[PDB]
Amino acid sequence: EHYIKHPLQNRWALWFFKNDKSKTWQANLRLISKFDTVEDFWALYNHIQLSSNLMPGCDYSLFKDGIEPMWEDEKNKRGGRWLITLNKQQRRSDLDRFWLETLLCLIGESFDDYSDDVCGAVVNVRAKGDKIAIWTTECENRDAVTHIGRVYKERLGLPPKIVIGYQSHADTATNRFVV
Amino acid sequence: RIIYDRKFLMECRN
Ligand SMILES: C[n+]1cn([C@@H]2O[C@H](COP(=O)(O)OP(=O)(O)O)[C@@H](O)[C@H]2O)c2nc(N)[nH]c(=O)c21
Repeated sequence: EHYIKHPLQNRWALWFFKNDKSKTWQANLRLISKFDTVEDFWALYNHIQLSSNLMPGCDYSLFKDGIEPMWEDEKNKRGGRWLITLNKQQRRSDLDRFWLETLLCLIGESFDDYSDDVCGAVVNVRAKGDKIAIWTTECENRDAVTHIGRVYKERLGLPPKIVIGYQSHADTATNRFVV
Repeated sequence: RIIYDRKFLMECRN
């Protein structure tokens, strides 16, 4: 309306996961905060601990308001994601870098109308290696999934061929595309 | 639709 802060296309929610051993996986999802302007985004990001400092078994998740960072959500069950793989040795030099860029593609609606298909993103820190992915609503939407992946790989700056794949959440639970 | 540039988003931290 009057631009004292710059509005975002969507309100986003940042989630935290702690690899607990006495609750259902779904019960351990913990919400950090929600925001809907660019300035509020930066105040949260700048304050909370960076991804590279997450203890193994924990995650960060950024999803559109109302979509829980889990497969069962109605917006994720038929979807899937583009996955970026990182060995543990890249944690202090690449993880945060790739995470922030991922976050900027989301709040900035970087995939044109195809950003509507985006649900959120997740970064996983594991002793065996780390992961960063963007979740889309329909692994059946070829044109949207494809476009999302092209731009994303370009935004990350990944070499001509690191080759990143897209798998449906269903498979992961029990590549449909590459770029 | 509200779209923002990589550069503009970076400028908004100030
Ligand atoms: C993302 N996710 C992970 N899990 C559970 O968490 C386990 C850990 O999977 P992960 O955290 O995605 O990666 P990791 O195996 O390298 O640690 C999965 O095998 C499931 O038991 C999940 N379980 C449910 N019900 N829903 C989810 O969305 C979901």
